[PDB]
This record gives sequence, C-alpha cells and structure tokens, in this order.
Amino acid sequence: NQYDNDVTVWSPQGRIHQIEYAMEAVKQGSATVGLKSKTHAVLVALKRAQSELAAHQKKILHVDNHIGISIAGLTADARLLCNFMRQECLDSRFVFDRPLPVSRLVSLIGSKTQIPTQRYGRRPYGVGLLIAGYDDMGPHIFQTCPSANYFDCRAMSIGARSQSARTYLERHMSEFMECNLNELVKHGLRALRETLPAEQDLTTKNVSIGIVGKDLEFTIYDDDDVSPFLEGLEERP
Amino acid sequence: TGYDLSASTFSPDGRVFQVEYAMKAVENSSTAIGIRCKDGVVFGVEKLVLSKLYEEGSNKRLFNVDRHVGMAVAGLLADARSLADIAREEASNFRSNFGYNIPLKHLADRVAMYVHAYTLYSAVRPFGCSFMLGSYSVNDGAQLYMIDPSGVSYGYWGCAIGKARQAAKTEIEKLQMKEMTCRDIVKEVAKIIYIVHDEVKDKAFELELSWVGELTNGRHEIVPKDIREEAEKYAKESLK
Amino acid sequence: FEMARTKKACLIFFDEIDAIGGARFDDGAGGDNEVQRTMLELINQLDGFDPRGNIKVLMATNRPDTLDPALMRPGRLDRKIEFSLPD
Amino acid sequence: GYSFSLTTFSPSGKLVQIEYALAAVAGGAPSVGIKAANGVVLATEKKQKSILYDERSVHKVEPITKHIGLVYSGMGPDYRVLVHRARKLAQQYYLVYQEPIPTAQLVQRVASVMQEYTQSGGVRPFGVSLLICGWNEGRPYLFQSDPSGAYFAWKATAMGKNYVNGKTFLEKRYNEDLELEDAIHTAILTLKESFEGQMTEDNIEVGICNEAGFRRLTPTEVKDYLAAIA
Amino acid sequence: SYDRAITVFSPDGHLFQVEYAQEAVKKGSTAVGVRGRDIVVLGVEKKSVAKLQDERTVRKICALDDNVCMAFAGLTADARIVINRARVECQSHRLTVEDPVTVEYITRYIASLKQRYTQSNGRRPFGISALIVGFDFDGTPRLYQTDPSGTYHAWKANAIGRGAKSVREFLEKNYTDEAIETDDLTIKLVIKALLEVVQSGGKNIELAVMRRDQSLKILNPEEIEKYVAEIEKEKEENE
Amino acid sequence: LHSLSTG
Amino acid sequence: KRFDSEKAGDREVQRTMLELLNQLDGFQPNTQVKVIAATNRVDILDPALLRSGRLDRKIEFPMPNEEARARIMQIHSRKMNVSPDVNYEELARCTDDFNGAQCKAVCVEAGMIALRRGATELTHEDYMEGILEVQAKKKANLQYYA
Amino acid sequence: YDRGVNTFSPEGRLFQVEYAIEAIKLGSTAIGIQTSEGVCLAVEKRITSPLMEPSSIEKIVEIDAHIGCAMSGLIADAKTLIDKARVETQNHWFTYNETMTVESVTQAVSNLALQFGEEDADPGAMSRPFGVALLFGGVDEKGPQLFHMDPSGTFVQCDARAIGSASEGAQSSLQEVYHKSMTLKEAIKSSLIILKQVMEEKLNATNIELATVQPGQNFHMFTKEELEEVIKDI
Amino acid sequence: SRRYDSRTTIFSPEGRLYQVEYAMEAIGHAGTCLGILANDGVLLAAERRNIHKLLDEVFFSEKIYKLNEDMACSVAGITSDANVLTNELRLIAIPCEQLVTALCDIKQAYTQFGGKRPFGVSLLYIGWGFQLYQSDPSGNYGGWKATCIGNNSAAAVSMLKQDYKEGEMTLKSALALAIKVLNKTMDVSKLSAEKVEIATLTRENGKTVIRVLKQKEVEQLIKKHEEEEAKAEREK
Amino acid sequence: LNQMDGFDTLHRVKMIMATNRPDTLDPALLRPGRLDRKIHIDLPNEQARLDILKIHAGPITKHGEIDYEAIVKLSDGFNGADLRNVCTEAGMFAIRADHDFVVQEDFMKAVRKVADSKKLESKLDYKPV
Amino acid sequence: GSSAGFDRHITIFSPEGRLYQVEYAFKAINQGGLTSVAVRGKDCAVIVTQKKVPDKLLDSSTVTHLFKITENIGCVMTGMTADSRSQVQRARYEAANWKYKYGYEIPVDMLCKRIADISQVYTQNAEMRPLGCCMILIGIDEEQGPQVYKCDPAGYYCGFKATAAGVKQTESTSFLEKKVKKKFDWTFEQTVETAITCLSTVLSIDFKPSEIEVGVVTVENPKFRILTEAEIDAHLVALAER
Repeated sequence: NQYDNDVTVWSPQGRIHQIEYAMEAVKQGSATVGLKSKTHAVLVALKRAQSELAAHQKKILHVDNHIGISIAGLTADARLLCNFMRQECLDSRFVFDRPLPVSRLVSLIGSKTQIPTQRYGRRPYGVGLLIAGYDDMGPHIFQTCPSANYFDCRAMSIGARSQSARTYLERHMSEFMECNLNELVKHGLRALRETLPAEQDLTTKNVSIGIVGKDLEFTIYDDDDVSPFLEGLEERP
Repeated sequence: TGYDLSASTFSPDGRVFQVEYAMKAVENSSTAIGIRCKDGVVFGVEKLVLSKLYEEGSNKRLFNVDRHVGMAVAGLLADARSLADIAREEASNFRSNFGYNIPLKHLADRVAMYVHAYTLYSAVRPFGCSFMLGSYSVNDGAQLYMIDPSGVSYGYWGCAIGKARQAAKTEIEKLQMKEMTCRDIVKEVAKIIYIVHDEVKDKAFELELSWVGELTNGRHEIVPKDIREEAEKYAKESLK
Repeated sequence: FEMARTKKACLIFFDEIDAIGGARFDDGAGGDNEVQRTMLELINQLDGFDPRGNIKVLMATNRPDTLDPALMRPGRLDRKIEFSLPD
Repeated sequence: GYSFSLTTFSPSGKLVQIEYALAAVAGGAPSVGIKAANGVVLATEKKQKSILYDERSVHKVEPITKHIGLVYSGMGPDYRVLVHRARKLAQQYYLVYQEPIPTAQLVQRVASVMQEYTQSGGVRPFGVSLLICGWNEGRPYLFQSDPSGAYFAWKATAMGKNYVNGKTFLEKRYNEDLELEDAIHTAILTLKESFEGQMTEDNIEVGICNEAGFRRLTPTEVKDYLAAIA
Repeated sequence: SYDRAITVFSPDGHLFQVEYAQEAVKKGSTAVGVRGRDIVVLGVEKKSVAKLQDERTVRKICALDDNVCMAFAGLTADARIVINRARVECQSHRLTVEDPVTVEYITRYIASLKQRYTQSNGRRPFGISALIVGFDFDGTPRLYQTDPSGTYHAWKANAIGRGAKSVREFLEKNYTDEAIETDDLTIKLVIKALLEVVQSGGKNIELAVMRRDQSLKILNPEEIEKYVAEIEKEKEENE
Repeated sequence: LHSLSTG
Repeated sequence: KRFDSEKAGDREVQRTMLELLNQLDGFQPNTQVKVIAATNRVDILDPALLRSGRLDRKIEFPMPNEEARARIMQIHSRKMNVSPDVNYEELARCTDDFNGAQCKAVCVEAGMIALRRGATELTHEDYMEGILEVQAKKKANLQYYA
Repeated sequence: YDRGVNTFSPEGRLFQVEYAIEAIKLGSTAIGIQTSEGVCLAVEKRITSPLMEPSSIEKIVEIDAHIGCAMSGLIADAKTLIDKARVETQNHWFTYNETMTVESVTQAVSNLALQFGEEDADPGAMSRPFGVALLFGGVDEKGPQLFHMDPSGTFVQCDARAIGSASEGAQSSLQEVYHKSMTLKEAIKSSLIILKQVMEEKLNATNIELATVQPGQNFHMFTKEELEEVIKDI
Repeated sequence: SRRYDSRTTIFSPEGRLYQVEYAMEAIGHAGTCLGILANDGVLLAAERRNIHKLLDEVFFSEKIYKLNEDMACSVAGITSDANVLTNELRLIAIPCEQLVTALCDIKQAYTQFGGKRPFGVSLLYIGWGFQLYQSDPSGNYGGWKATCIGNNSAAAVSMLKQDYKEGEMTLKSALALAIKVLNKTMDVSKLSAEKVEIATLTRENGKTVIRVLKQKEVEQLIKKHEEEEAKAEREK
Repeated sequence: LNQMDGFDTLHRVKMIMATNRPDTLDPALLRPGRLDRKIHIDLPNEQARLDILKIHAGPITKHGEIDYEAIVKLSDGFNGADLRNVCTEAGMFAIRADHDFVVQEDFMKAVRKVADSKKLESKLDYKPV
Repeated sequence: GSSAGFDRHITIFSPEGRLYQVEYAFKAINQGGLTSVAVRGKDCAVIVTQKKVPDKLLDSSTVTHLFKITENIGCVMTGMTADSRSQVQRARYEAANWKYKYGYEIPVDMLCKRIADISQVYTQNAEMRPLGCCMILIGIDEEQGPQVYKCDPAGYYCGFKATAAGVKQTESTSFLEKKVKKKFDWTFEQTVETAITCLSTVLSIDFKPSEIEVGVVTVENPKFRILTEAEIDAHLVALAER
C-alpha cells in the first residue's frame, strides 16, 4: 500500500498500481462494444441511468465527420479526451484539408494520455475509449486504455461485464467481415446482450448505436432511432 | 522501507531501486531479438496476441524512428511509444539542424540520455521499456544498440530483451552473425524466436520481422510477407 | 490450533488481528521479527502442509491494510466482509 | 524543485537542520582566525589522507578580493559554492560603487545567502562556517558566518574539530597588542594543539591580510613560520 | 511556487482545514453585532486589558468604508489582511460605480476571498470570522456575518468568538422590536449581551456605533461605564 | 572573478 | 537476514538459522537428504541461505496465467456438480491478477452462491458472481461512470 | 496526507471526488421537477436561528432569464460554479445572439469539475473538487429541462431529481408521485409536500425557496405571498 | 515531494499554527529586550548574549538597528531572520504603525502560503508622537507603553505592570525602570554594562535623535540603581 | 575470549574461525591478540573462477570443445558454490535432453541460469571492523 | 549512525552532520564492478581501466569507459554507466562553452571544478539524487604540465599524482602511494607500465591486450589518444619480459 499512492512509483514487481487503478475505472463503466466489417464500423453502448427518473447517461460521442467514440468510465475525463480529439480532427481539416486518419489520431491520444502516467501529482485518464472510424484504409475499431496503450481491434468490448461480449465477439468474429450493416449492428447488439443480467433486456432507452461507413457519415442513433435495429434480433435463450 | 519509492533516493547499497523495478517491467514482457549481420540488422519480435480480437498488426513493437533506423521495444508499450516519438523527434531535429541522417551512435546516445533524465528526480518515473535501435549505411555500416530503462546504451552483435532474454542470447551465440547476410539472419531470427517461445505458457504469438541493410539501400522496412512466411516455415520446421 | 483440533467443530475469533497480523518487512534491524514469526505460525496453521481441520477462523480488524498478503489470501481468509458505515 | 522549506521549527523552538549543519561544521578540519593590531591571520589544517593528493591543487584559504579572504570549517564543496557567491557579490558591489567591498558588507551578504538556504524550498543549510578576514579604513576585520546565516565579529576564534579547546587556548594567548607575526605564531600554536601528527609546510594553509591586502602564504613562508615554532 | 492542496476533502466529506480555521475563530474574543432601527452597534470583548497596552493599536472594530465597518474574531493578522483587501476593493468599487459599496457587496467579496483561500493550492484558509455592519444607500441598516468557509448570512443580531453560543442564545431571547426602539436601548442590548460573557464588566468592552448618514463612532470608556451603570440600575427595579 | 576562479 | 546491532537483536533465531546452514552445507557434507523450502518473500532471506550449495535451484512460482487459471478452476471444480455451459476461458479472462488460491475460492464461492439460490447445478453466472466475491472489491456507488 | 488529490482507489474511484460527493449529504434538500408546463425548483433554507435573516439564504440562483440553479452542500463552493455559469452564459449570447441550451450551460459548469490538481497546474487552478451539487432548470428549444450535476462533473437530465441530506427519501417520494403528464402547479405542490415531510423544522413561507422557469415566462422566484398561497393547502 | 513536505502553513486540529507557536518558543529563548515609552522619548534595552571575551566590538549596536531617520528596532529570535526582516524594514521605509503593518503583513503572508517556515523573530519598534510597537512571527502587532520580549519576558512585563506609572515618566525615570527590570530578568546579580545595550530615541531641535548609550553612561545607570536599592535596604 | 587470550597463555593450540558476516563479531573477538590473522576468502576472480570450474567440471563426461573462458566471463560475481552449481546444472540440462554427456551449450545455459538465480541474493560485501 | 526524519532519503543533514544520500551515491560507484587507475608522470598522464565483455554478443568496440571530453582532455568514468555518460556530456558541453566564451582550451582543474560545482547542487537540493559516477580527467596543461583530477559525486575534487576509483580504489591507492614514495619522475613508458602493473597486481588478472583500455596525454603531443590493442600489447609484453 506504499507503492500504489502515486503514478510515478514502480512497484517491486515492475507494475504501476495507479495505472491499474485507473484501468479499473473503465471496468466500473457501462459495457460497450465496437466491431467493424469490410465497409462499416459500428459501436453499441448500453447506457446506464442512476435512477429511473433520470435520463440514461450518453456513452457515444461524435468526434468528427468520420470518427466517433464510445466512452467507459469517468464522464468528465471522457469529455476532456473527446474535446482534445475533436480539436485534433478540426486542426487536421484546417491544415491539410483532409480527415485525420483514425490510426494517426489514436496515436496522438495515446501519447497525450501517457504524459500524466509519468509525472508526479498527475493521474491517468480514468476513461476507456472505443473509437470507430473510416478512412482510406477502411474501417477501424481502436481501444484506448487509461494505461495510454491502444489496440487496433477487429471487435472490442469494454466496461462492466464486458468479457461476455468479448466471448461472443470471439465466437462470431469470422463472419464480421462479409456481413452487411444490419447484420453487423445485430452482432453488436447480441454481444452487448451478453453483458446484461438474465432478467434485463435491450430496450430503446439504454441502447445507443454509432455507425460509420464508406459513404456514410458517423451517425448516432438513440431511443427512437434504435428501434429499426432492435426489433430484428430475436429473444435470447 | 521507503528506499525505493523515488528515483531520487539512493539505497544504502548505492542502487536506485525505481530503475530496477522499471527494468523488471521490461523483464516481464515478451522477447524481442535483434541480430547485426555482415550487411545489415534484422529485428524480430515475438508479439503475443492477448486475444483473437486484436487485428494483425496491433501493438506493433517494431517502430520506425527514422528512414534508416528501426526500433524494437520491450516493456511498457505506452512508454515504448513515447520513447519512439522522442527518438523520431531527435532524428528530425538532427536532420533539420545538421542536414543529414543521424548516425545510430548519436541517436542512441541522445535517446539514452533522455531516458536517463527520468532516473534522477522524484518528479518523474523511469521509463519501463528497453529498446534496440538498428541501422545500416554504406559508410558507418550495420549498427545495433540496446538502451535499458537506466539509460545504458551499448552496441551489440546480437541482443535480446524480454522474459526469454537469456535463452534467446544462448541461441544467438550459436550464430556466426559476422559473416552471414540478412537473407539468412531473418530465418535464424525466426528460428530463435520460435525456440524461445513458450507454448504451454502464454501462447499464440505473431512473428514481427523487420530489417535495415544494403539489400534495402539502408532503409528500415518490415520484412516482405513472402520472406517472412518462408522464415516462419523454416522456424516451424526447425522445431521438428 | 492443537486444542481446536480436539473438537469435532470449532470457531476461533481473532479480534484485532492487526496486533500480530502485520505485513512482513525488513528494516535492517530485527523490526517485529518475533511478531512476524507468530503471524507465520498462524498462517501455517491456517493453510499449510497439514490440513487445518474443521476449524473455521474469524478475524476482525479496523486496519486491514496492514495485514500480511499471505494472511489476506483465500484459504486463510476466504471471505472479506466489509463493515462500512451504515447507510 | 521542491517549494517547501526543509528547515522547520522543532516543538522546542529550534531550527534542527541548522543545528545539524553546525554539527557537520564541528566535524571539519580545524580553522583559526586571529585579528592582530596590524592585520588578520587565517590558518587551517589542510591535511590529506595520502601523498597522492596534490596539496597545491586545491586551497582551503581562498581570496575574495584584493583585501578579503575566506577560510572555512565544514564541507569543501559548500565552501567552494560560497566562495563563488562571495566573489560574485564582491564583483557586484565593485561594479555598482567602483570600490572594493568592505569586509562587513561582504560578510552580511554572504550570511544573507546562507540564511536564504535555511528558509528556501528544497535546500539544506550550508554545512560550513566561514572565517572572513579583511582590511578597511586602516583597520583589520575578522568575522565568522555560521550555517544559520549569523555573523559575529571575532578578535580571535576557532572552528571545526576541537574548536572549544582552541577557543579556550585563544582566551589565554591573545591580547589586543599582538602583531601580525606573533598572530601567525599564535594561530600555528592553536592549530598544533588540535593537530595530530606533525605540521609540515604542506599540511596546513595560512593566509594573512594587512594594509597590502590579502594573500595566502606560500609553503616556504609557512615552513619558516613552522621552524619558528620548534 | 508552492502548489500543494492544503484544503482537501476528508473521507467524511469535510474540509478539515476549514473546520480548524473555524476553531481558531472560536478561540477569539467575543464580538457582538446588533442591527437596530437607525443604528448598528458592534461591541467586542477586549479579552484582557493590560495597563501598558496602547488600546488604540489593538482594535477589533475597523471601518471598511465611510458607511461600512466590521468587527472580527480569530487570528488578528489574517483579519488585517482581510480588512485591507476589503478596503482596497471598496475604493475600487467606489471608483467604478461612483457609489459607496453596499453591505452585501463587501460581505460577498470578503466571503468569496475566504472561499478562494479554502480552494487554492498552497494557501490555508483565513482563520477569522467577520461581523460587517453598515448602511445601504437607501438608509437600511444591515448586519452580515462571514465565516472562514466563505458562507455569509444576514442577521438581526449575532455574535462570534468564544462566547458566541451563549451570547447568541441571549440575543435570541432579548432581541425584540421594543429592545431596539431607540439607539440607547440598542446599545444597552449589545452591552447586556457582552456582559453575559465578559466577567469584569465595562472595562473589557470596546463598543462602536454607526448611525445613518454618520461615520463610525467609538464609544469612550466613560460612556460605556455610564451605560453599564444604567443597566445595573435597571436590574434592581426588575427584582 | 575569472582570475580568482582560475588563478 | 542476520544484522549487526548494538542494543538488541534476534540472535537466537539467527543461531538456529546458522545451524540449518551448517546442516545444508557445512563441515560434514550431507548428500543423502533432500531439502525443500518454500517462501513468499525471498528478499528477506539471509544471503548465506540462498547460496548455491544450500539451495541450488530457486524456483519462482508466478501468478497463474489465463490458461493456468482456467486449468486451476477446472481442477477445483472436479467434485462439483457444474453445468456443461461454464466458460472456464471466460472466467480465466475475468480473473486477472488472481493467484491459485483465489481461483479455488472462485469455485468455492460459486458453490456458495448455487446453494444460496437452491440450485443443484452450478451455472456460469454463479462462477461470474463468485468472481466478484473473491475479488473482494470494496462497496462503491460508482454508477455515475460512463 | 500522503495521498494526492488526483489519486485512484483500487476500485477505480477518484478519492477526492468521492469525498466531495459525501459532502452533499450534509447539505440542505433540494428538489427539481421538470414538466411540460415548466421547471420547478425547491430548496429548504435550514434556518439555524431566529435572528438569521431568511432572505440572505440564497440557494436558488438566477443563472439567466431562462435558467435557474438550486445548489446543495457547500454553498460557498457553488458561488464559483454559479459565476462561471452566468459568465459563460451571455458569452454565447455575445457571440451568437441567442440564449444557451440548459444542457450547454450544465456541460460548461461540468467542465469546471475535475479541473483541480496539486502539481503541473496553473496558479489559479483549484485544489479540491467543488463539494456542491447543482440542479439546473430552464426552458430552451427542447422545452423545459432539468439537469443534475455532481462534484464528479457528471451532468445528466432528470425528470425529477432530489439532492441534499434527504436525497434518498425525497427521491423515493418523487418516484412515487411523478408522472410525465402533470401540471406545473401539481409539481410545485408535490415538491413542497416532499420537502415538508423531510424538514427538521416546520414548513412555512420563510424557510423554503421556490422558483419556476416556464415556457414564455422568465425565471421567477416565489414571493412570501405566493409561497403562502400554495403552502396553505399542504 | 508530498512525503518530505512538513506543511508549515496549515492549521492544527485545535486551530493553531504550530510553526508560529514554535517560532514564539524560539524567541522565548532569545535575549531579553525591553521597550519603555516616556513623555520625552522612548528606549530599547536589549540583553546582550554575545558576551564572549574574544568577540570584537565593531558594530554601532548588536540587536538594535536603525530603520530610517525616525525609527529604531530591536530583535529577539533567529539573528539571520532578524537581519532579513530589518533589511526589508529599511526597504519599506513613514509613520511607525505603517512600517510595522507592512512588515507584519510580510510575516503573516509567510504563515499563510508558500510552505516556508515563518520568520522566528519578534521585534520592538521605537519611533516618533513617540510610540513603541511589538510584532510577533504571526504578523500580529500591538502598541505598548512598556513591553518585553525574549528571555523572562513574562517577569519583565509583570514588573512593568506593577511599576510603570503611566503618563508621568521622563527619560531618566524610564531608564531607571529599564535597569531595575533588567536586573531581575537577567540572572547576573551585578548586570555589568557590557551585558546590556540601551538606545534612546528623543526629539531634539525638531529632529529625531537615536543614540546608543556609551558604556560609561550605562555603568552610571547601574550604579545609581544599585545605590537606590541599597537605600531601600537601609529601610530594613 | 578468556581462553583465546586470557590470564593463562595458550601454548601449541591454534584457533580457526569461519564466518560470512564478520561485521557482527565482537570487537574483543576480532582483536589481533585472539584472531591474529584475518584471511579474506573473497569471491573468485577470473583465474580463480577458471580454476574452480576446471576442478568441478573435471569428472564431467563431455565431448566437444569446452571453452571455460566464456563461462568465466559470464560468471562474474559467482562464488565456488556457484561454479559447482554451474557444472551441476549443465549436467542437469544434459539429463533433461536425455544425453550421456555435457557440451558447451549446456554450460552456457547453466551459467546463465545461475546468473539469473544470483539476482535474489542480498549484500555479501561484509568485512571485519 | 543516528537518523532523524528523512535524512536517509534526501540530501539533508543527519543528527551527527552527515549526508547519507551522498555516501550511498559513493557506494554506487562500486556497483559497476570496475576499477580505474590514473597515473601522472613527468611529461605524461595515463588512465587505465578494465573493460569487461561478458559475452561475444556485446560489441567490444562500444564498451568504453574512456571518453574524449576534448582534444587535449580525456577522462575515465567509474560507476553507473548512464550517470557516467551524463557527466561526460556535461563536461563536453562545459569545455565547449569555455572555449567559446573565453577563447582558449579549458584547464583540466577548472573542468572538474565546474563539474563538481554542478554535482554539489545535487547534494544540496532534495529533488534530485547525486550522480553515482566518478570522473578522472587527465590533460596536459600549458605550464603546470600533466594534470590528473578525480571528481566525485559529492562535488569534492583534487589534483593527483596518481589516483584510482572503483571497487579496488583503496588497494590501488596503497600500491600507487608505495610507488610514489620512491619519488621517481616516470617516463611515458614507465607511467603506462606503472598503471598497468597497479591494475594487474590489485586485480591479479595478468592482463591480455583486450581486457584494459589505456588513454594517454603527453607534453610532446598534448592530445588524448586511446591506445590500440597492439600498442597496449607492446606495454604488456614489456611488462611480462621483466
């Protein structure tokens, strides 16, 4: 308990406990799944409500015309990271008149989130991001961790009880590439269902879907607009 | 005991324990080797896949800090990428100031000093990654340096960083690297990486191959997929 | 633990286990060596080469952060019940 | 750098770190400063642990201006830092006023620096006591600046190892009518009382300030003064 | 620059430095402020009155402006800084708006400064609580109380310091419309409230009043003695 | 200054 | 480890350790008795005990990895009525930084939970929820995240 | 102590953020209700002495002509957030000639939270989180809107949210009595009823604050007569 | 960084500033300093603790410093912090209360923010009407007619309280009182002139004159006081 | 202590005392009147390591060239028990590969393994005071 | 050996007036396991140090504790390698700055004076640790002749007729003191042989011309040169034949 109070203290096992504690903040966040196909990248987020008289917390944020993220963890840190990424995407347009490639944006955010993990009195960003984008290289799904380490994933899932969604994604990863947009969104919703308890089910209130494609701008779909995606999938066993 | 909580604190035996813990962080990662042959340097990385969900190319431990320098990292990948950017900016500044590609000795001595700058103060922690910089040029020749979390940069003929570093070094010592060319050293690097890999322990690794030599006109590039697959087949066959 | 094993079922309550359950450390001198040996004996009795028996131990402490990691391990302290302040 | 003071007040109202710096001072090589009627003499035990050390390479008695000199007791590197600081302050005073700095003013500025190091953030007090000798207005000046930044005007004093008995010796061996040469004799005697082994012309360092200014005695002159002892 | 979070939240949810500053206030001399009809009175217990002490210099009642004056309780040195800052801002506001500051405005600035010192790196909270009385531009008397946390309230009558609780209990019982009918009755109420805690008597009472369209007037010791004599006389007829 | 440091 | 002190010390336990050192490799070379020792903190041991004549091989026991964690859970679920749908790979993925004792406690707590709801067969949900119990995470109202 | 302000617990909680969240439970109870007819904000003044003037206890604040705020917890901490809300608003009007969305105001105030630190921070940077919880209520293009903000910077729209010491019981009562299609008068009456059963003192037109933001109309703080009109029922 | 920080500028659980109290404790072990106000002048009488036989006497005064043409000050506590505060006093310098207020503002600022240790120095100010002031490390200052800081300050203050006839004093009576008090406060039964340091500020010809009494005058004062004490003994 | 050097002089009796922590010994015991000589059995140097390796690798059955120099170079900081362990681990690697002989590669693995195991050992540089 | 507070964790004084952090930095010099010996002659100065190459994989051309600070000044570093490189880079920067600002080559004494002034700050400020390295500079002066200066983590510095640093500093110091007591102004070959003999006798290695690095400065050519393996072999053969 002496090696875990600061982010600049290496534990004798070669680990930084503050970074792992910040990583646990993502595990405390609500589940979200980001998966891609040959032409599309979609994010499905299970919004959480503190009480039934309060709105469900938004998890999918629009970053750029071709890039959108799903957050898990501290919402204020998520807003800070989203503002940084929006500013970087806007500066790319202002300078090169071109969209910022997703692979080249996640690198900047992983370099930005690494600085606090090495300086005294700073803390890692207690937010994990699932970035879905499209560029000349096709669709991209990236997972950004509080450890400032990012992964280029075929299909990722982060948040509370997200490993069931990881299992579903691993089982059906082979058919993600060739399936159309509707099948991809249904796969994402089915993966997100694995994170729910047995009695709970996907409703329009707690499902948000962010889609980006080759000729399709990044669009976020909510309660009214989620129904065209939810009604297709059958009831789980 | 309080003697290891800061990098600005010396142990009663005169050892900075924070640097040693950062070194252990490197020793907890997968093995990356690099062999300097007669006409170039070849980098191989045993990049494990933690899950099938990561795409083929994620967590690339082989970097390009310049057009003629490649970097193989082991340890904290975030610190590894930070140091890769530091080396990239160092090479860019060298080119923008002196007007030519930075010699590998100078790039190693500069990035190593940047690393050492993090091993003196309690305001920062030592980098948790060790990296090898490899390069080739017609004038200087093939060069291969390794830099550890402490900031010690040493030139090498064959080096390995990771948890199987000792076994990899034992396998490397069998090679007559000073005479063979890159086209054979890639096969031998694949063989060594496959030998030191532990399948019963963390398994399902990917072989990340790169090189810089006269056959690439002194340019660090990923080994072409055909050559990489031939080396993979040779390495698999060598295991019987 | 010998006299606890002379009974078909037994419960041992360790109130304020942080008195002897502190984490092992080396401070140059013999800092808390004997108390660490007592804690090590308790740990060996809880889960060692010989089976513990039908003894079900129970420890209460207001300083669980000071306890040794080997004592805070399942097989010695399997359940960790937190008596947080009431809502 | 740290912005918080490393020297604080103990519950007994003592600046403990300053006392520890003084303890470090009391463990240094003995130093004796004697103010004669016609000058001041600063003597110190510049004894090495081996013949391999070059005796003339580093000097414990260092000049500050043409008329001001220092000798320390404590830690060598801290005295070198304070020597550079004193020289820089003397240059500032000379540049401002086109006149060599008076001894008292230099002592005050140096003591101000030493005090600053007892209150500033993230630094420890200097582990040295400075004996400062000078000549101003046709009169000799001897001062002692301790780690706390406090300066005292001394007729004769001793610092470092065995400094209390050196002081007691100076009480019974100093009078205001002393001459510079007799002052050198008395300072060498004071060093000899705390000295272990024999004093050669190389293992002690003596400097003198008079109307001609401040100058550190060459080993030959120290040899003559030492042959005067025996 | 020293950048350390001196005031941090305790696990209980409290700002312990703020509570310690309030305790330092609770160790201060009792200051009582009463808002009357056309007068505002501030009476401060003089703690101990040494005969060698220049009573002019030690004054816990200071006029922030021509229409605003405050009496503090707590660390005298912190109170001096607060008073000086309030005076500077009073002059700045008079320069800008071309109008004397209202009691609410200076009270709000003092409380905001205290809160800023309870939420800034390297700064401990001010250890003083203030009782700021005055008159607005419309002639309405006003009394306000600020505490080290940074929260301020308007009071009909209030007390701060060591005897604050007992004096406030007394004021809750004897502050009535009849008791503030005249200036003399208001001053008598203030002196009675101070006498609830002050032991020796009128010797340890420094009382200063402010009337509408008038500057702060410090009551001389003979005037306070006369008032105490009046209260003592009135005590007998009620027995 | 320079001469004093050097000698 | 032995230490030098002026006022007090545990010289008796060090004498016992010195006797052990002499028995392991001393004047009489005892090469017929095999010696096995175990410890959690090798950094505390005396360097004369960690010698290469007394303890030739110093085997490090690491944290069980994902495959090892799944294998440990399977080992400790043998005598337990477990439904044929538990994903031990998923449980291994959910038990980062779990020692073997914690992996066994996962099965034990899954049995606890199965008994709690009256089920006669352990399901994957029981293992998932017993992972939370073994984790011993402090109670938190962190429902405002994300 | 040893811990810094920006320290993570092993469970992933920001220590100072949780400790500031615990500060609200000592604050007075505030209740905000959003209805199609407007937003009703109520708060208990918690008068501690008959001498204290109730009018000086301002716990419902005019952010702008279309937005009000009710604060609970450390009221002194809420002054900075209120000032930033009232300055950030009228800056949107300065540059775009339009009133801010209530969501935008709440987001701008939320960005202030978590902007605290010990090292590598500006001289004007805060040292601790804002130990206050805010209830913004206003009217915008989306009609009436009520948002809840907490010291973690997490702001969320709420149909009816209760903060403060009695947040649990008042929230339960709000869940029991709230339906989406109800009038603003019903919302005011229900909020007053919920407050009356949780106050330590007895409810009257002096120890509570009531405000309404209705479509068309501006932010309106209820006077003593208006308060007595609705209190006379319950 | 947080580990090594002593947090000098914080509040104790009882509302006290421990560093300020410890600085006051440090001053309590310093040399005795007296300040007495009269109708025609003020005086500062400081006990000299630098009484070693080998200590050279070159300065005009040891603990008594001149701040401007109208004021003088005396210090008790850390002498180097006293030098810093006196240099800042000269830089700031003006009415006496304004100078004391500025220096006390600096001293208080050192106890509120910055993390540095406070200035462990208490000061007695004498100036021109004639006024005497006392300042503490906390930055709390106060005017006085007679006051004492340093060693045996409480006994000296009690003696003044009993003996200081307010209003009816000239410089001679005040000097006699200073010697009488210093005799009891100091442990020396004789109180030779070499262990005390008296400086008087008086208005002459429309100008302020601050003069440190010569050792002969101090010996005369001590002789007069001991003769008066012997005359009092003649009664018994 | 009274027996080694006391009132009765000890004649024709010699005392040899061995310890790896001479810093903790009583100053009277370390006094030259009792322990006259202090023989430092220091860690082997390069030539000493070569000699110990040749001593302990003697009875080991090998074919192929054995470069003891490489093992000496990578044996820096070892002791005699370390080098005997190097020989033992080389034989153990031979057994693990089902061989009846030890080659230089087995010695290389053994010395690297012993060097890895040497990282757990605390300070050894202890001298009499 | 009393302690009070953080006197063992930061560079603040102990109760007895000791800086334990500086002493631990001194102990850090022996962590490298290497010993360097510098000997000054009548017209030359020589630095010799053992170079350890544990495996053939290491490029022996890069394992060099001999650093060319300037053309006329050389140095040998003992201790932590990274701190040694830091001190070498700082010394090179200070030498270049001296040459630029003053127009002439920096004297050897002043180079280590500046380096020790730099390292003294590390022993006064608590936010940094002292460098765990020891610099031995050798150079030919215009008038004073050969100069050898050891330069330690504490900011101490002194000239030397012959010094040594590292694990075997004291034994080599005793050997060199015994040699110097004979009072012989050694020639270049004699100085090189004396340094090599000191290192060999103290370490008992019987060096090969691949286990030591020798760097020399002479009055005839006041430049720092690192001896090649053939030049070192010549001195080794000369020593062996006697």
